[PDB]
Amino acid sequence: AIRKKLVIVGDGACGKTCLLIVNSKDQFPEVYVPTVFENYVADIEVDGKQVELALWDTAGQEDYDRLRPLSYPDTDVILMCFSIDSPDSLENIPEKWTPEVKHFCPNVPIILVGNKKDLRNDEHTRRELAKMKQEPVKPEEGRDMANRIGAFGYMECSAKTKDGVREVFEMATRAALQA
Ligand SMILES: Nc1nc2c(ncn2[C@@H]2O[C@H](COP(=O)(O)OP(=O)(O)O)[C@@H](O)[C@H]2O)c(=O)[nH]1
Ligand SMILES: [Mg+2]
Repeated sequence: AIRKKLVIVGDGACGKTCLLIVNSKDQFPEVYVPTVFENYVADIEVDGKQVELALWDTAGQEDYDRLRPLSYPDTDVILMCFSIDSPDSLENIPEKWTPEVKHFCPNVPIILVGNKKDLRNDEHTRRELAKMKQEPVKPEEGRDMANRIGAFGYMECSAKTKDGVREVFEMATRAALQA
């Protein structure tokens, strides 16, 4: 099989680890979620090509901020994430994540991923955002951001319901294979 490396980045609590867990174990972690990952090589077949895709999870706060640059060498594809229930997390895409990834991973394809799509029509989420005069991120807003940052594409998923998860990783593998 062809060996490729994926790195996932984005604001704390935007659903990175749960996304990796759901693709790998086919089960949303209902109780315990480790800070990261670590060490899962996905077997993915796309367009008649068997790929081993190493999943490198990352985190924030002092220690994991310090360590995060060590994830970047020899990356073939980046999943850059925000949460659909967090306009703040989308704002950090151009402010923080894009400059960081462009510095360490020039020319590496980026898939921009909107996580927690299940929260888009969630009553509690709507109500909490409405008191801020905010609303969940719209798909067109995600797409606009992907265009702006020069991403390979924009995708949405819910780790919680599993919807769109398989497709995120299939598209990431296609990006890792090219060029
Ligand atoms: N509603 C919803 N919650 C999610 C989803 N994915 C993760 N979460 C929750 O979001 C929180 C952070 O998830 P985690 O994967 O640890 O985020 P990370 O810090 O980006 O790795 C946890 O409480 C998860 O249960 C999702 O798709 N939908
Ligand atoms: Mg995590």
